Amino acid sequence: MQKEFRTSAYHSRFQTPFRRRQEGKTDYYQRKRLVTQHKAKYNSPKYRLVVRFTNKDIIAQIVSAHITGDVVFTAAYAHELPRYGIKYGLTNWSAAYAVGLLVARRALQKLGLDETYTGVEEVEGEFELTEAVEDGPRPFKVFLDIGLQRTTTGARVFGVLKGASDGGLYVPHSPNRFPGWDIEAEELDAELLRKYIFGGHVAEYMEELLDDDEEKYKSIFKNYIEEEIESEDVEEIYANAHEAIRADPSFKPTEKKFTKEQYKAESKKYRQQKLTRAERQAKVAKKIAEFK
Amino acid sequence: SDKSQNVMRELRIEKLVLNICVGESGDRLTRAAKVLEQLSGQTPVQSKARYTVRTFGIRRNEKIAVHVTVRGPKAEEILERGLKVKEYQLRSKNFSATGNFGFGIDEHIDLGIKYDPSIGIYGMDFYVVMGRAGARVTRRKRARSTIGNSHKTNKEDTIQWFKTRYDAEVLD
Amino acid sequence: GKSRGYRSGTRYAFQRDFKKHGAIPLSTYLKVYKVGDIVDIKANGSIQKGMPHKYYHGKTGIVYNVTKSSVGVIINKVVGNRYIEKRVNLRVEHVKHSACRQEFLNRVKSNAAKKREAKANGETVYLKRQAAKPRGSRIISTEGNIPQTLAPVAYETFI
Amino acid sequence: VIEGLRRARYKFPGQQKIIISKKWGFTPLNRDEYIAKKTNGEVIDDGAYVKFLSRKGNLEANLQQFPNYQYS
RNA sequence: GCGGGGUGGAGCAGCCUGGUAGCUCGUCGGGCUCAUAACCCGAAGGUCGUCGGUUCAAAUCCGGCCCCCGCAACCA
RNA sequence: GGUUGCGGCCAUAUCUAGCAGAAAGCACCGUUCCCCGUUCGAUCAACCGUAGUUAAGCUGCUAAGAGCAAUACCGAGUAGUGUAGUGGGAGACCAUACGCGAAACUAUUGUGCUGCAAUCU
RNA sequence: CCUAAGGGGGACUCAUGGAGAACAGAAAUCUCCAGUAGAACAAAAGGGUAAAAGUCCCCUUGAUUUUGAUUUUCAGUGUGAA
RNA sequence: GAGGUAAAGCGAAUGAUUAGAAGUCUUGGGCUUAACUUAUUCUCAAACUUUAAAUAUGUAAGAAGUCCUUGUUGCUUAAUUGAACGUGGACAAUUGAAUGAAGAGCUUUUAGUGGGCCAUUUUUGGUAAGCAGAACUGGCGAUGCGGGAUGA
Ligand SMILES: CN[C@@H]1[C@@H](O)[C@@H](O[C@@H]2[C@@H](O)[C@H](O[C@H]3O[C@H]([C@@H](C)O)[C@@H](O)[C@H](O)[C@H]3N)[C@@H](N)C[C@H]2N)OC[C@]1(C)O
Repeated sequence: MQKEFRTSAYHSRFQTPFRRRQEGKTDYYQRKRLVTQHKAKYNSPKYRLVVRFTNKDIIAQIVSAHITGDVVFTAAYAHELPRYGIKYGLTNWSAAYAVGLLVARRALQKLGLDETYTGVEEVEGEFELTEAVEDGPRPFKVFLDIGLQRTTTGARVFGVLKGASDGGLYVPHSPNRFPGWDIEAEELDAELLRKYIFGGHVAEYMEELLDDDEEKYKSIFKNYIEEEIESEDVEEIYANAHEAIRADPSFKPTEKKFTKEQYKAESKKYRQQKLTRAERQAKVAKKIAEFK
Repeated sequence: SDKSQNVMRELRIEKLVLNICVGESGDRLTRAAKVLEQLSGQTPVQSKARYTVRTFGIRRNEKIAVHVTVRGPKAEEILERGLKVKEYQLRSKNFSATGNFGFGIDEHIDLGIKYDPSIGIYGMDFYVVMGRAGARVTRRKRARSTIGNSHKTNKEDTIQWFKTRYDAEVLD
Repeated sequence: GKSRGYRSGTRYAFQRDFKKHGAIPLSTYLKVYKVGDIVDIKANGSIQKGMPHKYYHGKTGIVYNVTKSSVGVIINKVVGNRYIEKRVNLRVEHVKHSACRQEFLNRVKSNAAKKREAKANGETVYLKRQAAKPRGSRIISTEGNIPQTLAPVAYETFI
Repeated sequence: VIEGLRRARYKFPGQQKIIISKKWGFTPLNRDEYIAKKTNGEVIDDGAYVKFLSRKGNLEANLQQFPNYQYS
């Protein structure tokens, strides 16, 4: 009774979206506004903090855009945190702060801005932008890129923001999306934010769930029990991690159990082959013959 | 593994939506909102008319109906009370092609709601939405996609699941 | 009456190409323009700001000014018995580098390289381009290529 | 038919010709080509017109459509 | 080249300014008279010429068509 | 070579129907004290990586597949067109000389390439 | 003609069709699926636009101040507009 | 580089349009007239279009250029990054296609004119017109001369 919609004209006149738009990964509106540079600032690139959250990892890459593709300046991953003393909760707000701090420190170390622009060592949770030093280089300026993730107050992307800003990068931002902002009274509750930086909310959950349902605590916090880390022992974990990151932020790759040749050799055993023309023709001819 | 017996293909209720389309506003729509708020334990939301029909005594952007969506244990409890009121009696017509179904109740007081002359009697509509694990891929913001054909729900499998789990009859 | 508005007669010139609608690919915004570059003007119908007039659509000029989001291009326009220098502000979506210039710079580089080679080698090289000359003499074999005779064919109808 | 078209010519302005076509009916094939297609089972009736075999597309559908086709 | 109209059965309003179709006569039911007329008590009847558009909403505003009525068509 | 994050060009990348996927990654997946958002913890927010699964997403393979792309003794030097004649023809129009030159149609082939960074049985 | 129908941000996806749900039927409301825009964007027509330029929500007044450069119409005068 | 006219196309979008065939009756009058769907079929568009010429059209082919080193700045960069203009050094007649060039450039001042008309091609209104109106070019007007008998 109704027309068959999937016609060959519908497919012929269909304009496919950009490949990364149809994978639902790039917002090109936001990307245009982020990347485009003042034309009187001729070849000086704009820099982005890409912050991406998978189910098990946190990615922080400092990226500048080019015609043939984006170029990574430095990158930091949450799976590097076991080297700095954080083993569990690698998608926390606190791990997010640690990753931001790590990428900021690695960037400043690679750029030579270590002695100048140390950052904020005595972390108290106060909104603070990195300020330039007189008669000297301006701070490394990057712009936060959260991609498709929604802006909410108390979101982990702004935890990475806070870490990168405290590492000494200059990242423009306002404090009204940190955990602790009061909309009715527009001030930042700095104690609550500093609690979030040092894992305090996780420790509060540990205390409450131990006092209420020790079986649920047993299941959820099993890793902490195995290491016998109690709720009082978390702030030191994150503080020691911050100290270790600030002491040595150099990148160390995970040593490869095989080289690229072995890796390519092993996976090719599980790639299917394309049929050649002779083979598809043979299949067609046999399918005609069998049909009688 | 490529198996249909996998634990991730098991059907279950996504949501129940309670619908009362009283055709107008006033004390009737307020009362219907109150009865939904009691039955669901959740505040319901009014729906406006999308345009004006003089046969229906209805006006564009004028409050008429009220609905609430319910999911979780509450959804299945209200579902089984509704099927009791139906006496576990549904038809193959009730089941949609995609794999949902619903029915109609002429009185909430049949479900076990204490009768109140302040509120009275209101007919109601039930509609459950089926689904499997991984329906998030069509709902999330990032990397949204579609569900593969063998994972999709459908009429026949939903009738099977209903007859099995609820031990009812689907009068074909 | 007659109508001579700003965008009159631009029904097709300002349309987007077939299956080329929508967002601008970011390579447009990453190109770098300098004063003295030669650029081609092409109005993009989806960017209503900083557009050329229809006269400058398809013209080529010199960049003389660079601002936040746009360049200033110098065009020569015939008005009666002389040209007038025109100055147009164009957002970078409507502008593109000209390719013939990059080819000419390639030739300048190659020519310097060749002259340096000849200098350091003790000979002289002629560096002016030349138009195609008449062909020289040649001898054609008939090995496997005996001349084949063709004749005009008779009229036929195919109705 | 030629005489019928001859009479109808007088109703028009200008000059017109009556041409006998080499082709089979209203089809775009010569008589011999239509016979050669017919004997290979590549044509079916579509009422007043016919349909021709395409060696492109879904093989099973094409083979159902023209059961008499003699693949060579 | 024009300007005015089309609305219960009839003649007429409501159009100007979009939200309920009004007046007189007429029709139908009952009463009064031996019956009629007058009179008395009650009821029906036009989607507004048609085809569309605009609008939340059209008899109402706009366009095309049909039927009606008339105005004007001069200087040689 | 697989995979992920950010991309460039933006269907050879799309679409339909089947099949297969080791490791890692990605993913689905559990939970609601906390920041946060909803009629609804479905989306969004946070927490656990702990209880489960390659079912789906994703990737690759298949189809005389649809679409797309490319090529050609394909049609066709055809349609059209610049220049010329005191060319032809009542005329509509047509040929010739010096030049340019399609689209449909027909046939065959192909079905992403790639930059940076990290990671992997 | 518009205090938004101007400015910024966010979230969402439109016309239409199919299959379902008491009253409820072709048109009331709810659910899912398909859907390149076949909708919408004050007003003519054309162009443009889909994680938007459309719809909804939040905050606003850049519809502000100072005078210069430029484009169209063009005499390269004015006015209007940009 | 730009273009959307000629041509072409419509079993490609929009709009127009001839004929059957097969399905769905669930959609309406009475074995089926009609709608609808599917694959076909004939014919079209100044205010339709995927494609798309020929002619016409924009720009470049260096000395005001290229290369090396490093000066200025209150602009710009995280920066010793750049931007613009430079100092000093290198490249000299093939100084970077052809053909031509009673030379190039600059200024003042003032006349007449501001009814046009014709021919080939393109083209609009009109039955058409030695009619009315546009485009490019060449002419007549302003021009005699040989030819078309005669004739802007
Ligand atoms: C290919 N297209 C052609 C186009 O080339 C042109 O053709 C002319 C033609 O019209 C000329 O012919 C024209 O002019 C001559 C005479 C006055 O010169 C007349 O005799 C003739 O009637 C007239 N048609 C002919 N002499 C040259 C072709 N190139 O004009 C006609 C056309 C069909 O458009």
